[PDB]
Amino acid sequence: IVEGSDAEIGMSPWQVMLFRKSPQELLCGASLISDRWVLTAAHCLLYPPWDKNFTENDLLVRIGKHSRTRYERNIEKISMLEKIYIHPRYNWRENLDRDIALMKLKKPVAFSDYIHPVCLPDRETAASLLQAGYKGRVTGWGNLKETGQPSVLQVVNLPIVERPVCKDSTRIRITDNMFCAGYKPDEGKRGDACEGDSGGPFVMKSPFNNRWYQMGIVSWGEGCDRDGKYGFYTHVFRLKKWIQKVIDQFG
Amino acid sequence: GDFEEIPEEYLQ
Amino acid sequence: EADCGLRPLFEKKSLEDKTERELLESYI
Ligand SMILES: C[n+]1ccc(CNC(=O)[C@@H]2CCCN2C(=O)[C@H](N)Cc2ccccc2)cc1
Ligand SMILES: *[C@@H]1O[C@H](CO)[C@@H](O)[C@H](O)[C@H]1NC(C)=O
Ligand code: NA
Ligand code: NA
Repeated sequence: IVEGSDAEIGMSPWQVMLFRKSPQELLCGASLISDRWVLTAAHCLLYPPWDKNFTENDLLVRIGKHSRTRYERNIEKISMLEKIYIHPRYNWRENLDRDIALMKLKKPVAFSDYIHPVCLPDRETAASLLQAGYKGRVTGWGNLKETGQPSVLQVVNLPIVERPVCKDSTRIRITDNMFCAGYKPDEGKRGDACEGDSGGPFVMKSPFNNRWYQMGIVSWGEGCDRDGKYGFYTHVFRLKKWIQKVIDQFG
Repeated sequence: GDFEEIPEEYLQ
Repeated sequence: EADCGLRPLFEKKSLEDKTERELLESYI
């Protein structure tokens, strides 16, 4: 996260760290959506241009974390993966269209003050909140700058950007399965996700029921926090039918 | 690299 | 979950975090 701040304790209890077993290292962010399911970006698990193709046994998920590097004894919980599900039409060849994946845990994680699931949006909540100018919140342990790494979880609030502005900021083909967020050059404020924040949640707090909803997944960006560029996020609601199908079919 | 070792149980 | 999106250390105890008001103010 570039130009963010340290998270408060328990501020993002759905935050998940995807952790490589060997060598031991941060791979990505992710989010907890129930006691057995974790949501992330497909490119965290599968990206052939970078020779990335992880299997279940390559990875762990670490839940309830604040510190990036410390083993947070008595606070974080570490889970093994039963199965990875990547969207069948995830487009790694071109533009990361449908950049979404689910991971089923081997056993349920116990909820605590530091571990708690985020909501997924219904159609109405999505329609109400996914509007240009409305701000969401992005969290992660990724790079603090494009070209280093934070001691603890970072947070930044960013406004959703009008689709034509998103489109006009890049040569990459944008789709309805993406939205973009960030400040314009003239707005003064700044901030963005960066390498290592991939897979983490873009959340909004509904003013109707005061619950946090995950509207986006950190997906892609050209550089980090560049003037005139924006961060791109997987549109969670647009892909929720797939999410529900996987969970319904596989538990 | 700069990560504290995690308990061996999780790496089994 | 029926309890999704309600944080134990914030919503559950009616405490606000330091910047959530920034989000609310944008929801015009
Ligand atoms: C602002 N920002 C947000 C998220 C990220 C993390 N995501 C990434 O680094 C992703 C993974 C593959 C390449 N990539 C990128 O963001 C590429 N820089 C741009 C790209 C987009 C779509 C297809 C190919 C290349 C990086 C920067
Ligand atoms: C990735 O890994 C799976 C199984 O390990 C393999 O079948 C597949 O062909 C690989 N490449 C992909 C999915 O692009
Ligand atoms: Na364009
Ligand atoms: Na920017």
